[PDB]
Amino acid sequence: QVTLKESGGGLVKPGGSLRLSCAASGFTFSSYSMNWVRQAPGKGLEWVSSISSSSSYIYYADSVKGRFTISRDNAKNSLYLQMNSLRAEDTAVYYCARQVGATWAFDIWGQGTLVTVSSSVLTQPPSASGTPGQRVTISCSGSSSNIGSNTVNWYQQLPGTAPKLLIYSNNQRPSGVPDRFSGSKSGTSASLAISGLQSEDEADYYCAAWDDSLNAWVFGGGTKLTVLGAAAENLYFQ
Repeated sequence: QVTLKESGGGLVKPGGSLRLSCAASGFTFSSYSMNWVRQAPGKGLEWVSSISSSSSYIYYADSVKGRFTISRDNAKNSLYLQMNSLRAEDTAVYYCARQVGATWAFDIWGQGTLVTVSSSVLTQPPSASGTPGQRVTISCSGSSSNIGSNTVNWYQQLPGTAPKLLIYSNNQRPSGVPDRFSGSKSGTSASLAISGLQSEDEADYYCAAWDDSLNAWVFGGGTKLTVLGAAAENLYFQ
């Protein structure tokens, strides 16, 4: 059973500190780069930090540089995030995610831990909709330094759950993702097409790519896909 389990969240006053932990089980933890990704309510996924398998290479989002420190203890199968100078804007569910070596896709996500602090470079449409059976395509616009230099990943987030990897390496599907989902990339843009739309596809979809100029991951703001009513099969005139 390959799992990630976060802990350490809670209610903290602005300016306070908190240390998060993420316990890995069911795989060789020391073989993988690891990430922290957070999300505020009704907002998009925001990448926070990553650390290489042997800790040599660390990266931070500009929003947290100097305040947060990532670390790991391979002997304890644990990832950590020491958070200092917390602000209301840091309130979010914090997820840890495992990164695949060859593709950089975040293939396993934890369940999240809630941090409450109280007393997007990629462009995606905020909304998309279709009726069951229609094909819906959503785009993700970037630039030379991100989509123009690296592969695109897509994540599906069913309402109130952790994201899951949907597409990696621009157009590849992990096991379990149906062939109704397909990814494409052209120039500095990418798209996700969902053929034969089903009610179960109602979710938020996020594109992500590494940005060579920022030395950080960039996530799109997310597209909320609504699956509308089936639409009249039978009409009547009198």
